[PDB]
Amino acid sequence: LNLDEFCNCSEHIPSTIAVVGATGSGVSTAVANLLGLFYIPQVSYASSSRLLSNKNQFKSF
Amino acid sequence: YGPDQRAQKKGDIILGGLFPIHFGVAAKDQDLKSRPESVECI
Amino acid sequence: IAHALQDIYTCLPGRGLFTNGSCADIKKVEAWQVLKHLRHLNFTNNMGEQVTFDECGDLV
Ligand SMILES: O=C(O)[C@@H]1Cc2c([nH]c3ccccc23)CN1
Ligand SMILES: *[C@@H]1O[C@H](CO)[C@@H](O)[C@H](O)[C@H]1NC(C)=O
Ligand SMILES: [Ca+2]
Repeated sequence: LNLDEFCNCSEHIPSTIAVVGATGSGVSTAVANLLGLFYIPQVSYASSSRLLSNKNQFKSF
Repeated sequence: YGPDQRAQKKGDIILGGLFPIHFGVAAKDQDLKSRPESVECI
Repeated sequence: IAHALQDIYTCLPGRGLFTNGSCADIKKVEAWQVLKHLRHLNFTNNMGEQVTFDECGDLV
């Protein structure tokens, strides 16, 4: 919605349904911002910071 | 966004801006039964 | 992720997680539906343990 104009992307670009990552908690937070912007689930394997338990910010983590 | 929710002016060099016009966002919870929609700040 | 997709794929017509018990279509599945199914996930590991996530998405 942020752009009034219309953007174009080639159909060859696929749609990611979920993401596996990442290792660092700061990296996971930065990724989680954009991913939860679009409600894309993200499942981490090494990030263990408690700050990523807050669901008022990280909707899909 | 929308004409009522943005301040635009054309020029040679464009500067961005980010200001809080609302103190906080909606407290409505999400159950993901339907497609999530845009949230409205209150 | 695969088990959430499978739970989508085997949805009974009147037991879906969505409005009025509606189910998703696995041919045109969307990210938020997979997130919904991950929030209510419960499956068994290869070694034989149960894997669920809490209200915050944690596995202890
Ligand atoms: O949150 C974090 O950044 C750490 C990173 C991390 C953990 N365990 C590891 C093993 C190997 C390499 C990196 C890690 C625990 N979570
Ligand atoms: C998950 O499924 C197992 C069956 O293997 C059951 O015993 C357990 O109570 C279930 N847990 C939840 C939270 O539904
Ligand atoms: Ca990393």
